[PDB]
Order: sequence, then structure tokens, then C-alpha cells
Amino acid sequence: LMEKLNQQLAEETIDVTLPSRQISIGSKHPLTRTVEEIEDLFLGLGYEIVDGYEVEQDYYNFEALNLPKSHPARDMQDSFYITDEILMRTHTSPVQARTMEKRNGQGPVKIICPGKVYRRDSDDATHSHQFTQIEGLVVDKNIKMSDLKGTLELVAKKLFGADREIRLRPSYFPFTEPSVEVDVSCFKCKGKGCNVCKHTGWIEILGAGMVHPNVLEMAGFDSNEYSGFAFGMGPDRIAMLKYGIEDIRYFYTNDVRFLEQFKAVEDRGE
Amino acid sequence: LMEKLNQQLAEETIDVTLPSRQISIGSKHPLTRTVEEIEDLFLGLGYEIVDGYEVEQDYYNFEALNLPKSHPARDMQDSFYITDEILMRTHTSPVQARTMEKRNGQGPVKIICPGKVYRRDSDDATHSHQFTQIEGLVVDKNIKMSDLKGTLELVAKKLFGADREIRLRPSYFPFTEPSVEVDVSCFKCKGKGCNVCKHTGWIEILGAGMVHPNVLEMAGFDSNEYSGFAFGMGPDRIAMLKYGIEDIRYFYTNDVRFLEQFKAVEDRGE
Amino acid sequence: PSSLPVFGEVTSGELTDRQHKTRTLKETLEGAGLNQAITYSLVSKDHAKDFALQERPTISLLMPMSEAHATLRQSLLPHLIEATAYNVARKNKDVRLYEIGRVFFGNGEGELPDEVEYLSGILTGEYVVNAWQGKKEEIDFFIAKGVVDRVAEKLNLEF
Amino acid sequence: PSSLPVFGEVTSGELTDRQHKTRTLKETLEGAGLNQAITYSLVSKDHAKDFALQERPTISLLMPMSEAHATLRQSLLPHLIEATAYNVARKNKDVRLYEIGRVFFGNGEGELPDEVEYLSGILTGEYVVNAWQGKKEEIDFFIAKGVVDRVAEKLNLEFSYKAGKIEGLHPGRTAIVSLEGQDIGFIGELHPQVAADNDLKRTYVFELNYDAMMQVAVGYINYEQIPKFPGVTRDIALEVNHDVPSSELKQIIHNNGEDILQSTLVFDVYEKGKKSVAIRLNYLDTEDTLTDERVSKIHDKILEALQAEGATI
Ligand SMILES: O=C(Nc1cccc(S(=O)(=O)N2CCN(c3ccccn3)CC2)c1)Nc1nccs1
Ligand SMILES: O=C(Nc1cccc(S(=O)(=O)N2CCN(c3ccccn3)CC2)c1)Nc1nccs1
Ligand SMILES: [Zn+2]
Ligand SMILES: [Zn+2]
Repeated sequence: LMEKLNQQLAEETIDVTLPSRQISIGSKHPLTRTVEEIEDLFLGLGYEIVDGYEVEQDYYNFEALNLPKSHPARDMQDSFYITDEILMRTHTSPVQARTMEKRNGQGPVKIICPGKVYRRDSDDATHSHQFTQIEGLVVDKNIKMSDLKGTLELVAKKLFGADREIRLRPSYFPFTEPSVEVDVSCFKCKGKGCNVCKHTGWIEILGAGMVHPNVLEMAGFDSNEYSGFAFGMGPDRIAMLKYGIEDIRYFYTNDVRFLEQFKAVEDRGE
Repeated sequence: LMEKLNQQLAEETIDVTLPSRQISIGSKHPLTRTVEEIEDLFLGLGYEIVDGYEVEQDYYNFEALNLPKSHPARDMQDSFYITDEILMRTHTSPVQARTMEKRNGQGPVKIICPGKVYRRDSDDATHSHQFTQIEGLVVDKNIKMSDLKGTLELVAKKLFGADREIRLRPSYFPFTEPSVEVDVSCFKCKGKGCNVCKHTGWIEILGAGMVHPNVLEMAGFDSNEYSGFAFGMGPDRIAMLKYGIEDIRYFYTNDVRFLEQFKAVEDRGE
Repeated sequence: PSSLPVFGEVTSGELTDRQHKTRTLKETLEGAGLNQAITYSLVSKDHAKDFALQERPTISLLMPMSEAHATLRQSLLPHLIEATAYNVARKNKDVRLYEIGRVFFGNGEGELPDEVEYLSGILTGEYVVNAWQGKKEEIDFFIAKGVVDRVAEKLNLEF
Repeated sequence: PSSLPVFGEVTSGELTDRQHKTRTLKETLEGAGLNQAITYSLVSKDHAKDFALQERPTISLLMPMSEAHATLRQSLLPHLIEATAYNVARKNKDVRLYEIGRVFFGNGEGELPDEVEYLSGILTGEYVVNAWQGKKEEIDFFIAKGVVDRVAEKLNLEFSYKAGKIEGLHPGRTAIVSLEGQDIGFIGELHPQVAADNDLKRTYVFELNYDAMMQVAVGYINYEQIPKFPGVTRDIALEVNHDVPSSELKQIIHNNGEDILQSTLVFDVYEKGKKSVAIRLNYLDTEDTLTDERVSKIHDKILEALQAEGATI
């Protein structure tokens, strides 16, 4: 017995070094990871997350974003139109305009709209006819561009680390005024300069600026009372930057050799 | 071939009604669910979540919470002391006092501390020598009891539904002044009255009130500058209320017939 | 100057119920070995009605850039099948994917379609493998049902 | 009146990294069939040092209400074993639990102890069952390792595993777990005596220093490019001290494969005196053009490193 159970003990010895029976983990899409990261940043600042239509009216895609029927933006050549008036959305701003109007002219508004967007273009390693945006929109009563700047700083840190700085360059979009194009300090080279940032030490990640008076007013808000800031970014681009992904199409091709690299948590590192 | 692959088709017919190969789901502890729910409410309001020691110094457990060495609270009979000066913590407030002091007298402070707590008592169906608290603490510059009330309202809705109201009853705790005991409108009977709420239509879920001047000052904050509100609640009690759980010990006994009832999401219902 | 706006009407930021459930559900599908896919909304006009159960108009673009991408999608399965075909050709034999995405059904002419969010997925290969022990559990129908049962369990739904 | 305070210094509320990882990790353990346990911190003074690996003072209460609850806990396993014993007595034969909780180690007298957060769990019964199909997969050691592997995967941590001898454990089915040359825990089947004392069938536990785990900063995921052309697979067959850890093979192989060894797999074993190890090597270069000449140069330098740390074929 202290013979027999003792030599059962020994017939039962194992190499504990051998492969476990895997209990496999599926992957979260890199594009979803970036969106949720950004969801989490803004939930924590009191914002809501809004979804809208992927097929949209040209009033909300365009007219309500300060693109009158003339405007070159609305070329049938560069957007996927379905009729004269209906098309695949080109950005997530229609959702934000539809949302504002519903609020009949009372703030705050503070929303973040991620989603799929669509552009009439030929596909290669840096161009996709379907890709993703996140926009947001804050409308309140003494909203300043200093306030858009602090918000962008948090976004940039969220995405690329606590040490990031930003740079704001003047620019122009019809729906905002003033407008900015936004760079993040390069997360690879401190600020020496590198391939990643085209040896400038700055990488462009966002555009933004103050919501344009006409945009507020077409939606019912009073531009003498309320200001506004908004911004867009592209997870496809962010995640190709962050990881060195070589081909935008890799997001929509679902090679498991691509997808399955994105199982694990990440941190602020050191 | 359109014979042979066709009668392969038929040898391959199945009852699709039979039990799936389960891919079993483990359960989240009911106590963790309540804590995380409350984490999520307060993250979204800008707060941090703090953890501290379960074995604590009597200065932080007691002295710093306005319980001088005299005070009956500190009876060796009602707390698990390890030496004269060291004991199992009785509440999560030591963490919040240790936290304040570190801030040397600058706000805001807005923290939520969940954790295990300890009481020298005999165990039955409503009493546990180890149970759980969540407290929080806000310290800022024009903090009012109206502000504690709005915060409690959200807590009560978070836990028990959008329609909940609260009631505040006067009370007394040494670390706060004014103090309140807090009821939630009963989530079962509208407000007729029922077993659950002892036919009063109100159920006590929280205590709270304004942080006491001495508590602020022992921690270094200036009570002429800064006010303060704090609050506690007990997930063990909340979750026995919410679910009709019959025995507090069921949380710490880990019958899988208890644990495994808590696999699924919940909603606001209708 | 760098500032942050201070909102005077205070609301706690949280996922909606639907949003929350969707995070949770993705978690449980990932927990069971399924990779999250994202497929192209636009299919070939020939395949746009593949796997659709209600007959319903499809939505074509005035000016497609590709015959591959001419018509909206009434199912997620054509491109998930394609994606499995592609992996398998590259010797990736074990494919497990899920997607939560819109499909599109015409409300006829000049009218926005119904955009309906689907949950689908596709499975082939081994579910459980440890060769040295002689363990190989091949995906079958009841594994696939197990996935769908597990979705129903997590959501507290009776299928 | 009902109001809410408006903070003038604005900060986004978020989980810390550690907090976030812990939510995520619980999710993945629940996703794999393990129920979250919460056990009592206080044990009997007799059991307070059960499964502890460093000798270290225990912390007793001046005035316990119960002999069951007299001393802090240096392990989560006593009460998780108890809890499994209890379920099994009630005819709940399939028990799968995990806990993340503190254990307590005296820094001697008048001093606060070290409170160290552990991750442990315990498993017995079927892992996978569908009776009508004749499916029954019983929990064994490698399932238990699979759980622990899956924790390492989700967290992006590299664990190694060497045979071991512990306390309550089957001495030929126990392993120590290391992270960065530190030992941080173990996995093993319970000693057949301890099983039997508790009326338990084959049962496995694991215990890990979560504090150690959480110190590894793992950064952002390291993406590798997708190869446009195939890699090369060769299966080698070895003969060893039947007696040698597979881990030691994997280690030199992987020490010799440079740039272009992608992965390896032990896919078969046989055992008088020597064992055969079949291992499949996967060469690949997502970066540069892989060539047959580099792959044979490296292959044969592999099989030579192997021969010289003591290996036939
Ligand atoms: O104002 C915005 N968003 C916004 C602001 C600035 C920059 C960008 S961005 O970089 O992503 N952009 C995307 C679109 N691009 C366009 C589109 C059409 C014409 C010119 N350029 C410019 C770059 C988005 N939305 C609002 N919703 C409701 C009210 S205001
Ligand atoms: O002030 C608090 N919390 C607090 C406020 C009121 C009520 C409660 S409560 O209901 O959970 N409580 C728990 C403790 N109980 C006690 C404890 C000792 C003596 C009397 N009664 C009363 C009920 C908690 N903490 C702070 N940390 C730092 C600064 S202030
Ligand atoms: Zn650079
Ligand atoms: Zn009632």
C-alpha cells in the first residue's frame, strides 16, 4: 500500500514541459481596439457614443456640413452615389449633424461617432474604398480652441503615449473656422527624426477646428450663444502608424496570420 | 455522382435539435459585478479607483477618521486587532485618508475605494466577519450636500433603475457633519410596500455626509478653503437585496450552484 | 493655450445597454476562439442576395469602381466564406471568425434602405488540438451550435 | 436640492493599466469556463503556511471568533480546495474556479505585513462534455497548463515551466512557473493523499504571484509583416535521456534558429532508457527573401547545437 500507491505514484510521472492543451483565444480587430480605446477616453469625460447610417442623405452628408449643392466635394466621381440624393456616407459627420438637430438648440453636445466610411477610389496599399473614421463634436456655451487643443492632447497621449506632444498647423475645411491639422510628436525617435515620421519628428493624425456658424445654425443652435469644436481621425491610418502595418487592405482581408497577432493586452510600457 | 454524392447527402442528415457541444462560460462574482458597475458610473464622472491595505494602522483606520484613542469604535471586541496598533481594516476609509494626505492639501480629490473589510462578529445568514465595502470621497472647493445628493441619486439609479428616487434621513457618524442615511425607493413595489422594503417603500442602501473639518485638517487640507463629501455602501447587502439572496455566507462558500447563476448580461429592462 | 472644457450640466459617460452588451458579447466570442473579422460592405451584384431569407431589393451603386464591390450586402457570409477560402488557400486551415456588421435591404426608390445589424461567423478546422496527446476535436455542427448557444447564454436569451 | 459637482480641473476617468488588465484577465478566465471565487482571507493557524514556498511569518489575530479563521493566508489554495471538497460532496463534480486575492506574509513584529496579490484556481471534472456524442474530455494537467498558458498569452508574458516538487502536490505531475528568471508560482495535480482526504478525484491547482506578473511592462503589441511567399517546414526526430525536458530541446533549437525560425512544435513522444521527440520546425522570413541555403545552413547548425548538448539523430 505504501508499496503499491507509492509505485502508482511513479508510473504517473510526466514531462510537464510538453505543450499544454491550448484553450485558444480569438483576436480583437485592430480597428476595433483603437475605436474602443478612444470610446474609453471620452466616456471618462462625460461624452456619449453615437452610431448612425452608413447610407445617408446628401443633405446630412453635405448640405448640413456647409457644402452647398455646387461644391466640388459633392462630385459624383469621388463618392459612391446611389441616387442623386442618396450615397454611401463619406464621413461620420452626418450622424453628428442629425444628432445636433434633434437637440433643438440646447447644449451640451458631446459625442463621439466611430464607423465605416466610403470613398470612390481605387484600392492599393494606402487607399481603401471602405475605411473607418472617428469624429467628435462638442457644442456648449463658452467653448474655445484652447479646449479643442487640450482634448487633442489627451487623444494623442491616449493613442501614442503619455509623453506625446502635439502641433497645430493652420488649414481649411468648410465646416470649421478656424481649422487645424494636427500632428503628434513621433513616438519612435524622441524627436530626432525617422522613417516613421519622414524625419520631421511630427506625424499628422487628426484634423479639427471650431464648428462653423452656418453649421450650428442649419442645425438650430444659436451661434451668438453657442460655440463648438469638432475633429476627425482614421483608425486605419493610426493603426498602420502604431504597428507598421504595410497594407490598408490587410484590415479587410482577414488573413488569420494578421488578425491573430492582436490577442494580447498592451500598456504604457516604461 | 449525382447519384452518389446525392445519397452521401442523405446518410449525413442530422437532428439539429440535439444538445450542442457546450463551450462553457465561467461566472463573474456577484460582488465583483456590483463593484464594477459602480466603478463604471464613477470613471465616467472623472474619478479614480484606489486600492489600499487590508491590514492597516489604527491611526488610518481610526485616528484619521475622527475616532480618538478613547472612542468606543476602537473596542478590541468588535475589530480583529493583530497588535495594539495594527488590525484588519473595518472599512475602506483608511485608503481614502492615506490618499488625501499624499495630495498635500490640493484638490480635487475624487476617488472610489472598493474592497474587503473585516468585523469581529459571529457569522450567520445576515452577518459576515469578512464582507465588502465601496466608499468614496470628493474634496474640492465649493462642494455642497446638494452635490452629494445628486451623486447618490446616480448611484441609486445605477444599482436599482432609472426610475429610483432617494430619501435622506438625518444621522450621525464621527467623520462627517452633516450626516445622512440614504434610502432608495423600492424597486419591486413601485411604492405600495412589500416584504423586500418592510412595507415602507424605502430601502436603506448607503450612508454619507459632509467630511468633517478635523478629518480634512488631519490630512492637511484647509477646511476654510475645501469642503468634502463621502459615502459608503455594501455590495453584500446590495446584491442580497437586488437578487433575494438568502445567506451572506453564500458569497464566500463558492457553491457552483450559486456562482453559476451569474453568467449573463442584464439591462434596464422595460 | 491648452485647456479642457468644463461642462456645467454633468452626466456620467457610459456605454448604452446595447453598446455594453456588444462589448461583452465580442469578449465571449473571442474567449471561445473566434477572431473578429471586418469584411467589405460591397459585394458583386450576383451575390448580393446570397443567403437572404426574405426577398427584398438590393442596393447598387451608380458608379462602382469594381465589379467586386457593386452592390450592398444582404448577408455577411459571402465575404466570410471568401475570407475562409483565402486563408485556406494560404495553408491556414483552422479558420474561426465572427463579425457584427450591417446588411442592406431596399425600401425602394429614393428611400434609405433598412440597415440591419447582423451577427455571423464561420468555422472550419480543429476546435481543440494537442497532437502529442492524440487530441484532435474537429469542428462540427454541434460545435457551431455551441458557439450560438454560448451567445444566447451570455445574453440571457432563449433560442 | 439635487446637484452634481462641476470639477474645474478636468481629467478623464479611466482604469489604471493594472486595473484594466485585471478586468481583461478575469474576462479571459471566465471565457474559458472558470468561475470567479471569493474565499475567506482567514484560515486555521495549521494551514496558514500550506503551499507557501518562501518560509515567512504568518499573521495571527489576537482574538479570533473561530479556530477556522485565526490566521492570514499565505495561499489561496486551502479554501479553494475546501470549496471544491464542498461542491463535490454536494454532487457538483465539475468544479472550475479562479481567484485573484491577497496573501499575507509577516514583516515581523509591529510591522505591517506584505500583502501580495495572487492568481490561483482549481479544476476537476470534465472540461468538455457532450454525452450523446460520446464526448468527454477530463481535466488533466495539460488542461490546467492551458489555462495558465492562456493567462500568459492574454497578458503577453513569457512563462516557462520546469518539473518540481511541492507540499500538497503529485510530485511527478507538478511544475514551477517562471517569468524572467523569477519563480512566480506552480501548477500541479493534488497529492493522491490530499485528494483522498477531501474525497476528490483528479484535481489540479495553480498559484501565481499576480504582483510579479503585473510588474512586466509589455508595451504595444509587436506586429510582424505578413509573408507574401511560403516558409519552410522540417520535422526532426530526436533521442534523449528519457529524462530530459522537451523544454531543453526547444531551447537550443530556438537558440540556433536566428532571424528565421518562426515556431516549433513537439508533436510526438515515445518511451528502455531513451525517448524519441518529434519536433516540427517552421522557418519563415516576412522581412527578407528566404532562401534554401540559409535555411539549410541554419537547420544544420541547429542539429549540431543539438548533437553537442547531447542529442542523437
Ligand atoms: O467638423 C467636423 N469634423 C471635422 C472637422 C475638421 C476636420 C475633420 S477631418 O480631419 O476628419 N476631415 C474629414 C473630411 N475632410 C473634408 C471633407 C469634405 C470637404 C473637405 N474636407 C477634411 C478632413 C473633421 N464634423 C462636424 N460634425 C458636425 C458639425 S462639424
Ligand atoms: O466619511 C467616510 N465615509 C462614510 C461617511 C458616511 C457614512 C459611511 S458608511 O455608511 O459606510 N459607514 C461606515 C462606518 N460606520 C461607522 C464606523 C465607525 C464609527 C461609526 N460608524 C458608519 C456607516 C461612510 N469616509 C471618509 N474617508 C476619508 C474621509 S471621510
Ligand atoms: Zn520619428
Ligand atoms: Zn417594496
